[PDB]
Amino acid sequence: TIAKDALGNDVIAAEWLKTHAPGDRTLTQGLKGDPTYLVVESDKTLATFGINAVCTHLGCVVPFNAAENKFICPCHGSQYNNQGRVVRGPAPLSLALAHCDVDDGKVVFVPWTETDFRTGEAPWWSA
Ligand code: FES
Repeated sequence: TIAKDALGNDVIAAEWLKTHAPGDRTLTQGLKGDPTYLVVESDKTLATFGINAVCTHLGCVVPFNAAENKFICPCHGSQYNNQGRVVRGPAPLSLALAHCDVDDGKVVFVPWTETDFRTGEAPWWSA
């Protein structure tokens, strides 16, 4: 699915990288409309995966805390590292992933069913 920014515009990779500083984590509309983080890597390239921002506890949207490099849920305090791996409950699972690719200049999110690269476990979201 083509990623859309907060204003409803398709995310055009080359343009996104001009206005989003390296290390940036900004929410976009991802698979099934779920808020998904598009991340600009250290070397000024888009990360190859998107992080679904829907908390695994009750579904609040988790913001990124740049100071601590953690996504911290304002609803009940669940914490996740910078790759979305769960670090503190009540959420029992890591934030879901999506593959991030570019098609005809547009950023597209695609389902992630391969091994959860963060732990070696099968993705819990793809069954
Ligand atoms: S909805 Fe995220 S801590 Fe409960």
